[PDB]
Amino acid sequence: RVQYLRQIHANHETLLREVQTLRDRLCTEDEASSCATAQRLLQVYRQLRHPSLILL
Amino acid sequence: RRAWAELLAGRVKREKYNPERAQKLKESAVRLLRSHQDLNALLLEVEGPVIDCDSSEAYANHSSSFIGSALQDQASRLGVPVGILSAGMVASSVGQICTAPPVLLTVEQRKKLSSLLEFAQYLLAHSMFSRLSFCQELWKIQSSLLLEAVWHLHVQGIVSLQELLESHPDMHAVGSWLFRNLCCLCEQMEASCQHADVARAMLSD
Amino acid sequence: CLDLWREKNDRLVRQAKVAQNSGLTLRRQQLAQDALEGLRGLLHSLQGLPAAVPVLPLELTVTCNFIILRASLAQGFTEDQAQDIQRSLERVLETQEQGLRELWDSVLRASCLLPELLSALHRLVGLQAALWLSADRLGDLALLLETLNGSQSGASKDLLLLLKTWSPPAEELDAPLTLQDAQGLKDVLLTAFAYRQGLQELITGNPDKALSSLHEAASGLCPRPVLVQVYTALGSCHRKMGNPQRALLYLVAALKEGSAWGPPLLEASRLYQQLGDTTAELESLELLVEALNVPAPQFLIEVELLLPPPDLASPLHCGTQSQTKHILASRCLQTGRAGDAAEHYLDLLALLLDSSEPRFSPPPSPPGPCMPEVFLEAAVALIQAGRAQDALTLCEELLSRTPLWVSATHLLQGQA
Repeated sequence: RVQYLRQIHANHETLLREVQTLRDRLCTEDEASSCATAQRLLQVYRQLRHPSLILL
Repeated sequence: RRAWAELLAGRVKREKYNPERAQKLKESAVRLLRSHQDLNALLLEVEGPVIDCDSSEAYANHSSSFIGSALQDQASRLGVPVGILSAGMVASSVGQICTAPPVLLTVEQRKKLSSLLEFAQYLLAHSMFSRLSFCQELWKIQSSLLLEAVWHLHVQGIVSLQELLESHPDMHAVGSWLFRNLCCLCEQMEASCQHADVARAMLSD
Repeated sequence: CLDLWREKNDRLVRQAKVAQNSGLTLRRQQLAQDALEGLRGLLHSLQGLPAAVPVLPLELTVTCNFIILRASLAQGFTEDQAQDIQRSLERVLETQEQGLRELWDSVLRASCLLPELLSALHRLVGLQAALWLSADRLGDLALLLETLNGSQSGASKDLLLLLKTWSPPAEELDAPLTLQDAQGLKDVLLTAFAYRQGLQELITGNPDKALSSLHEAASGLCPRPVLVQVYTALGSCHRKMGNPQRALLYLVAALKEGSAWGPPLLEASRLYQQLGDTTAELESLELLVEALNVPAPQFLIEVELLLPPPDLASPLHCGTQSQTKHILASRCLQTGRAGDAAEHYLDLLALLLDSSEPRFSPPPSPPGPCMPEVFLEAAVALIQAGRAQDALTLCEELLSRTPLWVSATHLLQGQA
C-alpha cells in the first residue's frame, strides 16, 4: 500500500534532520562531546532496531 | 493620586529563573555573536592584506582531499572550526556563480554548481560542514540567490527547505522574497517545455 | 611528644579535608571552626616552648594550615595573619627584629645555613606574598623573591618571571601534612599576578601588553571562573584595538564556559555601540537584562581570594538589573525606539518606587546621575512615545515628593 510507507519515511526524516542538527552542533562544539550525545544516539539506535527490515 | 494610579506598573517585579531559560539565553546570545560575526573580515584581521582559489593557492588542482587539508590549514591559523570556513567559502562561491549573467540558470552555472556541490558532499562526509552557519551565510546574501540554486541544495541533500526557511530572522522577508520568486516562476514554465520540466519539478517539490 | 602534636596536626588536617569534600553548608563550617581551634591550641602549646629546631618544621606547618584555614573560611585575609607570620619568623630567628623586610633578609641567610625545613619556609613565602599581593605591595614582594633567589636577579623587576624562576626546593618529602604546598601556591601566585598585571595595563590603555600576560593566565591554573574573566578581558583588548571579529571569539568562549555571562554581553553591547549595530546592541543588552536575574569554597587558597573587586573602569564591572535596564532604556531612547524606551523606563521607575515590600534595588554607584535626573529621562521617553498624561503624572509625582530640575520639570510638563 502507500500510508504505511509514508508513515515510515516521515518517522525517519524527523530523526534524520534531528541527527543532522545534532551533527552540526558537534561541528561548532555547541553542545558537548561528554555524553548525553552518546546516550541520545543509543536512544535512536533502540527506536529503529525493534522492527528493522520487515521483508516482503 | 490618579497620577499615581496611572504610574503604578506591574511586570516590574521579577524573580526565579529556570536553568533551561539560562541555556536558551546563552544560546540566543552565542547565535547573536556569530550572526554579526563575518569570516571575510576575520581573514583580513589576523592575516594582513576568500575563494577556493585563495585556499588552494592559484588553481593548483581541484581534488577534494587536497582542498580539505587546505581548510584544515586555514582553520589551524585562524582558530575557527573548519565547518564554518567551508560554509562561508562555499556561500561566497555560490554568490559569484549566481551573480555572473528571470528564475532559471541552466548552462555552465549548473556545471560549476554541481562540481562545487560534489565537494560539499565530501565536506559533509568528513564532518567539515556546519549546515546552520551556511544557512545564516545564505540569508546574508538573500538577493543574489535563484530558486533553482535552492532546489539543487534541497534535492542534492545539503540543506532541506524546512531547515533553511526556519533559520532566517525576519519570517516576513523570506515570505515576500519567495512570493515574488514563485510569481516570476509561474509566469515562466511557459518560455519552453525543457525549462518548464525543471520548474514544474521544483514547484511540485 | 612531637609525635602527639604531629598526630593532632595529621588528625585535624584530615578532618578539614573531610569537611572540604563531604558536609552541608553548616556542618562543613562546624568541623572547620573545630579544626581551626584545634590548630590554635596546638600553636599556643608550641608557642609555649622556647625554640626547638625539630619543632619549627611542624610549627610553621601548623601556622600555615592555621592561616590557610583561617583565610579560607574568612574568604579573605587580615593583619592577624601578618602578625602570625611575624611571630613564626621571629621564632625562626630566636633559635639563632626590625620588620618583615629585614627579618626575611636575615631569615633567608639563616636558611642558606641549611636547616631542613625549607619546604615550610618556601610555603611561608607563598603565604606572605599572598598578603602582599592582596594588599598591593608588589615592590616589596619582588624584593623578597630577589633576596630568595640570587640578587644577581636584581634587574628582573617584572614579577611574572621571578615567580617562575622561584623553585620550590622539594616535592614536600615525608614530613607532617599541609592543606597546601609550595608549588600548589606558586601556581596560584603566577595566575593571580598575571590577571592583576593584565587588568591594570588594559584600564591604563595598553590593550597590546595585556595579551601576553592574559595568555599566561590561561597557561597555568584557570578555575573556569578565571578563564571566563580572562576571555572577557581579551574581548575588551581587541575591541579597544579595533579588531571586533577576534573579540567575538573570546566572548563566545566565555558565554559557553561561564555560569555568569553578564560581563561578556556587556562587552558585546559596547562592541555593537563602537560599530553602530544598534539593533544587535539593544538585543545583546535585552538578553543581559534577562541574564542578571539568574544566579563554592575550599579549605585551601584558591585564586579568587587574590583577585580584587573590580573598579568602575574595568570591563568586569556589572551593576544590577535596574542600572542595566536604565542603560537599555537610555540607549533605546537616544536611538529613537521611544515606545520601547518609555515602556522600559516605566518598568525601571516602578522597580525603585513601588519597592517597599520586595528586596530594594541598589543605586547604580555615586557617579551615576541622581534620582530626579531619572524622572526627567523617563518623562522625555514618555513625550517621545506620545504618552503626555503619563508624563504629567510623573512630573506631579516628582513635585509632590519635593533648582535646574524643577525648571526642567515644568518644561517637560509643558511639552507633554
